[PDB]
Amino acid sequence: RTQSYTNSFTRGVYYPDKVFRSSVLHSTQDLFLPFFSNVTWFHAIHNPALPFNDGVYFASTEKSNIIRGWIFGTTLDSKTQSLLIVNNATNVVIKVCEFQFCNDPFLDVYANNCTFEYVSQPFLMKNLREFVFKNIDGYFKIYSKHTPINLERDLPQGFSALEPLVDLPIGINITRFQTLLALHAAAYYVGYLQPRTFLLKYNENGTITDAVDCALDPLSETKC
Amino acid sequence: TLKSFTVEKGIYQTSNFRVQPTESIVRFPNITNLCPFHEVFNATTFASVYAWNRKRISNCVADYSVIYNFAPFFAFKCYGVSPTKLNDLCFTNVYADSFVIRGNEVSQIAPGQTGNIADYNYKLPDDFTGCVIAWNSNKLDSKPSGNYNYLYRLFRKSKLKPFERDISTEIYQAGNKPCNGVAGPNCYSPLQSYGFRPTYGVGHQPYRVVVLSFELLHAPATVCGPKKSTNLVKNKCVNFNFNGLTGTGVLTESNKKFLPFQQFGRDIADTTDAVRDPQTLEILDITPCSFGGVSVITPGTNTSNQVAVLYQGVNCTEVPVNVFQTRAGCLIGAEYVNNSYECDIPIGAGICASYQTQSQSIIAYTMSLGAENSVAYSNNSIAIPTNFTISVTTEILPVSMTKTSVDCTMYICGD
Amino acid sequence: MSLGAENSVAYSNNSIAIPTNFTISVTTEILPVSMTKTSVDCTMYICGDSTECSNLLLQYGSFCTQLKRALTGIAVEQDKNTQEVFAQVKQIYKTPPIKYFGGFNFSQILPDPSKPSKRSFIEDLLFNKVTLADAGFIKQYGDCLGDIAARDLICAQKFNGLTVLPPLLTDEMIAQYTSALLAGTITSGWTFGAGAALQIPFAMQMAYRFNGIGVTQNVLYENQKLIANQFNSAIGKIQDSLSSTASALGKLQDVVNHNAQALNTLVKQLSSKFGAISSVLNDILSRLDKVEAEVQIDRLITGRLQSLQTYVTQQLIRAAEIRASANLAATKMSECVLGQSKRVDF
Amino acid sequence: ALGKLQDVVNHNAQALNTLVKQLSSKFGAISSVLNDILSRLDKVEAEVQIDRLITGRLQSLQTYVTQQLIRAAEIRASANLAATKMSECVLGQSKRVDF
Amino acid sequence: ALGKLQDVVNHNAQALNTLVKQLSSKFGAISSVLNDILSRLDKVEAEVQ
Ligand SMILES: *[C@@H]1O[C@H](CO)[C@@H](O[C@@H]2O[C@H](CO)[C@@H](O)[C@H](O)[C@H]2NC(C)=O)[C@H](O)[C@H]1NC(C)=O
Ligand SMILES: *[C@@H]1O[C@H](CO)[C@@H](O[C@@H]2O[C@H](CO)[C@@H](O)[C@H](O)[C@H]2NC(C)=O)[C@H](O)[C@H]1NC(C)=O
Ligand SMILES: *[C@@H]1O[C@H](CO)[C@@H](O)[C@H](O)[C@H]1NC(C)=O
Ligand SMILES: *[C@@H]1O[C@H](CO)[C@@H](O)[C@H](O)[C@H]1NC(C)=O
Ligand SMILES: *[C@@H]1O[C@H](CO)[C@@H](O)[C@H](O)[C@H]1NC(C)=O
Ligand SMILES: *[C@@H]1O[C@H](CO)[C@@H](O)[C@H](O)[C@H]1NC(C)=O
Ligand SMILES: *[C@@H]1O[C@H](CO)[C@@H](O)[C@H](O)[C@H]1NC(C)=O
Ligand SMILES: *[C@@H]1O[C@H](CO)[C@@H](O)[C@H](O)[C@H]1NC(C)=O
Ligand SMILES: *[C@@H]1O[C@H](CO)[C@@H](O)[C@H](O)[C@H]1NC(C)=O
Ligand SMILES: *[C@@H]1O[C@H](CO)[C@@H](O)[C@H](O)[C@H]1NC(C)=O
Repeated sequence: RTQSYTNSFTRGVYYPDKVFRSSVLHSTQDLFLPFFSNVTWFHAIHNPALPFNDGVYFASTEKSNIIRGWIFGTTLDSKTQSLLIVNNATNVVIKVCEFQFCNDPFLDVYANNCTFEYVSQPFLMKNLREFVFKNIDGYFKIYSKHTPINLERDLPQGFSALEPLVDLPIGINITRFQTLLALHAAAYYVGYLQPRTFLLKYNENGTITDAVDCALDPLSETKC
Repeated sequence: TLKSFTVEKGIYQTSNFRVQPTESIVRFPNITNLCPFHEVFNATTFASVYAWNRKRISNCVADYSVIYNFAPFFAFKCYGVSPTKLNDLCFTNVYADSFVIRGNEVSQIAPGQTGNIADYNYKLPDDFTGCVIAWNSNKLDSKPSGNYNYLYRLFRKSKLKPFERDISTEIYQAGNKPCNGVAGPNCYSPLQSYGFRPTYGVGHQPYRVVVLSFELLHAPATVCGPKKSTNLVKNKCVNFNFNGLTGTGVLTESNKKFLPFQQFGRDIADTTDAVRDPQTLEILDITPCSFGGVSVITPGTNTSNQVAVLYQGVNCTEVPVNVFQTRAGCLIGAEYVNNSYECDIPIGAGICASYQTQSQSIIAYTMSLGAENSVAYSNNSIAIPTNFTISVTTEILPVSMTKTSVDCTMYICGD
Repeated sequence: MSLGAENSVAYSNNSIAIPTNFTISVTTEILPVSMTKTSVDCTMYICGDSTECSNLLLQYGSFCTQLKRALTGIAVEQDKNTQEVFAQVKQIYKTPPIKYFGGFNFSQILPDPSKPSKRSFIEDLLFNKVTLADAGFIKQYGDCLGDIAARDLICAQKFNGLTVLPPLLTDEMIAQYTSALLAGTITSGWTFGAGAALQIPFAMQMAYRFNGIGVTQNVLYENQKLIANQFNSAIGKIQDSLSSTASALGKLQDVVNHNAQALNTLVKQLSSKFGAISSVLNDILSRLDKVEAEVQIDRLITGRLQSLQTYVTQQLIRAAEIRASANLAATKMSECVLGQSKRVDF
Repeated sequence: ALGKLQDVVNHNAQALNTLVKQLSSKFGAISSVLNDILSRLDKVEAEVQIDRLITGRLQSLQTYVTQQLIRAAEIRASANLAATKMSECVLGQSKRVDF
Repeated sequence: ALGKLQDVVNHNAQALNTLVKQLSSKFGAISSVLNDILSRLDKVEAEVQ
């Protein structure tokens, strides 16, 4: 894999709570992605994993739309609730099971204890999709935002504030995680999420406008 | 207000006027099913302390007055809420963690607690808004050999995070012996079970501690129920019981763009400004109705007894719980006059009042700024006085107040 | 930093300097006189509508009675400041039909009946520059009833007991006081501050005000057109500065911002727990027991009473500062509007 | 005519009378008399209630001292004005108009 | 000869010294050093004191 390095810019913002506010300057302590972070590409032809540093920020610019999950756990091999977010064209299959996935889990186009079995609408559908995950206080959360991208080069300057998609009632300690393959040639991004604080702007309609990384610049700490 | 019996001529502030609420409305989501609060309490056995089970409860009648006699316990260790008014609330979800511990660490199940069994099997958050229901298990769980089914961890490389379950089996490596899978000497496993007897001591007899999560003021609410839902009105001062929120408002309709996940709304100071109706998804602003205060306009008590009443800054279409209307508000008991006198009692924004006979009545009028003058000015217009008036005008100035020394011990304590 | 200039005076045995020319400059000094007259109900702020919080606030004695007495004294003091600054005159004077006031253009400061208010051009620019918060002197409850656009800040101030009392002297009669003072200054001069108005042409009054600074009155009587055009160009410079260069109204816009941010801070302190479990009082009644609930209500009552006492003490210190500035403004109106002042840099 | 000095006397008298009346305030305690509290209560709980009354009367005394300090600043300003008027209206003739 | 400025300096110095010595006051708690309370009491009694 090739790890191209650029800036993550001002992405990864999610809704801290479901209280509808208008023209409110609100600040809070949450665990998420800071501004102007690093970027690790993974474009290749080809399974080593990545450490979970309290959150991952994702971005897929696949026009073919081939991604079927983000597997979490402790040792990644059928140990602590291996999450599978495999999606078909009719629904989504989100389950935690133990199917003994060892290495290279590629899915063709053509067991034990399973606590979760919930099936929802297909979330996955010049497009960009963000899937900020988080684990705080033994809770698991899924976020999603289908922002139509314009340039297929890198992360643009657009704002794609994440709405809370699915909140899980159970959680486990996460240390190792990776990204599922999709073959019969892709490119995605992985960010690191370190605790800093918001400074949120709400417009007249209540949508979340620009935020400020208070722990990034002296100017931004002055703003906060 | 003056705490006396003689009242001087002037305007005096008096306590505020408010519109009394007329009706009371209750709007709860239409949930009718039942959930097993009972069946998880008289069960055959509970889970282990390191493997505590968490179960999700939703879409059922939230009855907390029946768990008093579904379980033989002794009161609640509630933090954040209370069991007396628990059935009057309406929140998102409840989780009932349960485990069987020893007796001398029921006090160790608390927020911000450090101990052996506080951090190696089960840990609470720093701010836990729930109740820590606990009772003995001397009859249900007691064996002559010992309770070897329940397990507690003695050794861990790090303390637990709050509300997270660590289920595993391994070999602790505190010693230098590289057994790497042998439970012999110097690398003893943390799988050890405490044992009791029916004839054992009483001070730490085993317990059946059940906690409740009680997440509130967030998300759509689905564990509620034990009251009757009523109708809804608009533009009248009524009391509302929208989920858990209580207050007096008129419930107007506005145009606020709700996101599909949002169920509340606050403006500045944690005051709820817009509540989505739990039955039908729509707009419902919240606004307490009209208010202000009353100001009494009176002459002296020796002079008269009639009064004039101001209502502060409000159109007097609804006066109670002639009439002259200004920007300071309406006046009942005062009659407007088109003249201009040097005014005695200031009334509001621009208007004064006095006491004139033309039976005597309390008139009110716009403020006279003095007699209007049309003083001449041309190229040749000058006034030079031919006489004077040596006048003595008395000016009064305070200089010093009373020197007071306060004995702090005598005043506060009194010898 | 530069300390301003490395100038050296050219002293000698007998080194002198005398000016051969002047500059009639209209220096503009901006002074606060009265602040916003507020009043706190101590039932809608601390308690809102609860009987229990009122019954516990009854145990504290005469705290809010003293608070209401202090705020009533503050409001009466502000009305007294406005009356003793503006109403230096007993009779309202009117402008003559001729506006030729000795060649000095006074159309910018004398009022015109084109607008429905009896205000002036410079007064309109000065009101448009200072962004007033539009408090409860106008009955905004008709606007606060309908939820137009989003919720306003003044509606949130009003709904929590922080009502604003209107001034006794409205802007029209304050402008009438100002126009009477201007007409007495032009037509009567300084002689209306010692009884009744005594008429004088404006050239004579400007001459007799040149005589009060050690200058003979031939200076204007040979150069009336130059002084008149200098006054016109200086008041035009003031007009252009009010139109474009907004860098002079900082004192009064500051005073409005102190009052607005003080009421906003006192409103936003209702979201502070002060060690309680929550800052929503109705959820405290709905959640807790009896005894634990008046324990947390007593914690909120101590916190909000400390916030109200801090607000009242800061408003008392600010009222002392405003009263000192109003005594200075009344001394200026008594001394350098109703007469001529001989004090240097005053 | 003598409203200002009568106002000063009534201000100080009503301030001292309010400080006397504040002794009857409970401040959230079970009573308002120190001997009554020390007569019926225990040691630790009476220490709690006496600390509550101490906090209440200390807040009352701090309000009294702060109000007397603000009023003493006002009285000092009026006394500086009176000393100036003794200096230039009595001991001389002042050219300040409307003074 | 210079009494008022000495009063100003002494008032500021004694106000700061009073503020320093007010750290030693118990104010109804069990001690005056926060480290001893934080290493002597569990978090409920520690947060009360
Ligand atoms: C200026 O006014 C005084 C009164 O204020 C005039 O004194 C009066 O004079 C007439 C006749 O000269 C007497 O009948 C009155 O009794 C006087 N009045 C008083 C109060 O003593 C004085 O004459 C006036 N000056 C001029 C030049 O007319
Ligand atoms: C004294 O100063 C004034 C300006 O402060 C001078 O007035 C200007 O004179 C120039 C001469 O070229 C004119 O162009 C300007 O229009 C004048 N300004 C006005 C009328 O506002 C005045 O000339 C100076 N006195 C002397 C004797 O030179
Ligand atoms: C991203 O990380 C690489 C190495 O991990 C480093 O060379 C690069 O400077 C980083 N980019 C930043 C800090 O913007
Ligand atoms: C809010 O939403 C309305 C809906 O049509 C839109 O017209 C308006 O521009 C929006 N306001 C913004 C984006 O500030
Ligand atoms: C609640 O009422 C609404 C409107 O009458 C209805 O659509 C919905 O199905 C009801 N829910 C249940 C659980 O009956
Ligand atoms: C709980 O279950 C046991 C086992 O069936 C039963 O004997 C007991 O009566 C139940 N408790 C109650 C209160 O019904
Ligand atoms: C409130 O009073 C104003 C002025 O008298 C009037 O214009 C307005 O219509 C009134 N509002 C009502 C009657 O709702
Ligand atoms: C001064 O006298 C002249 C003489 O014609 C006249 O035109 C002018 O209006 C007079 N000015 C005033 C103020 O009366
Ligand atoms: C006057 O100034 C000159 C400097 O040129 C100096 O020499 C002289 O002593 C001065 N006069 C007196 C009386 O000091
Ligand atoms: C100056 O006065 C004339 C008439 O005397 C008037 O037409 C003109 O508008 C005035 N100048 C200004 C700037 O108002």
